[PDB]
Amino acid sequence: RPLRLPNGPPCSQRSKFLLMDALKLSIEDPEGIPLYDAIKCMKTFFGWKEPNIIKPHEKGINPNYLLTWKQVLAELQDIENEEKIPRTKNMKKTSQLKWALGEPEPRSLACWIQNEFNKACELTDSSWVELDEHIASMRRNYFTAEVSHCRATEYIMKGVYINTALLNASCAAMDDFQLIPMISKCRTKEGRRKTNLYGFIIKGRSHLRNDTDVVNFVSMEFSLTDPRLEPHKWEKYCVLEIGDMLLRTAVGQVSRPMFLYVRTNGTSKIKMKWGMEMRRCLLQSLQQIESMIEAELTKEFFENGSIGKVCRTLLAKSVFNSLYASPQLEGFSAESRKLLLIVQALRDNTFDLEGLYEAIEECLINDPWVLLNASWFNSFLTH
Repeated sequence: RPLRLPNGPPCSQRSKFLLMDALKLSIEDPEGIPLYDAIKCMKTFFGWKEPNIIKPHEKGINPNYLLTWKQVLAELQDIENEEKIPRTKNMKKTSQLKWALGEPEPRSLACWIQNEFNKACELTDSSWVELDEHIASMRRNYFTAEVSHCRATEYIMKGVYINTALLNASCAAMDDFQLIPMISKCRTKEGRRKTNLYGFIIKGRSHLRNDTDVVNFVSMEFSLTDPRLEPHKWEKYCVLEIGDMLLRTAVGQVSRPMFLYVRTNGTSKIKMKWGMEMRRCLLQSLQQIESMIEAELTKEFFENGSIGKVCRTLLAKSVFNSLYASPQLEGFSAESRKLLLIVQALRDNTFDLEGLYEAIEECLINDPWVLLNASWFNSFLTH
């Protein structure tokens, strides 16, 4: 029997930062202080204009999201009028920030999450990580050659950076609404080092005494994605239009609007610690590959369907497990693992299985990643 997926409106984005829809402002061969870098990145864009709301947050105070972005711009203009750029910027505690910083309906699967996953498996033009017995050695280098440019690896480094920055600011600046650039770094195909700005978050108060204590934040992320194409994906966001980008195409130059995706969010101490640990995804998926290799001859696997895609696909699954971590995901994977073994055991053809299905399917509510894996599971069943 196939798994029963819930009915309801399309599921919506719930990651801590944009994935496929992200947009970088970058500077090449920059130099180390986040705020400094962020400003220089901002200055590379000249299409800025008066911001306006173009897709409202249905459940939020929309003017507050717009005032917040205007405030970020204003305080950035201030710290450029200062003699020396400060090491960090604590935002004025305005009414819009105080509100923004806070001071289960079933959903159907929509195609955007499979699309996200597909994007995560792809190669990018940039290298996102450098290579840090001898049989175990050759494997680490070949594997790394295959995933260092992978988009999922960008997500890892992006996630490590923002969780490190947020966790540190949470400890060092507990009562400040600190402004925190979202940054990553990479190397181009020609070897040039590049610094990337995705946007900003602003932290709320953060006396994180326990691992489960939550710090609130508001995230502000650049994008060229028009949210009106997939409104359901963006139910948690206010989207602003903030500039115009002149884009060079083989058809000519095209003007496209730049958007800012804004939402309020929160994360706990322990999720941030896991966030800092996302490079484990590289190791964890390398081990799965070695398990396949040690079932037979290392040079043969990586020199001779294709090994590159298998690496990147395992990495993306691992990365997406981290990005979309949840009790439901843990419930689904632990339980569906049991059904799989039982079904696979029928290569030979607590009582019944009615109980097992209930355990699996009650994990299937509204989480897009869990729902997608369910859809994958059904394909495995229906074959």
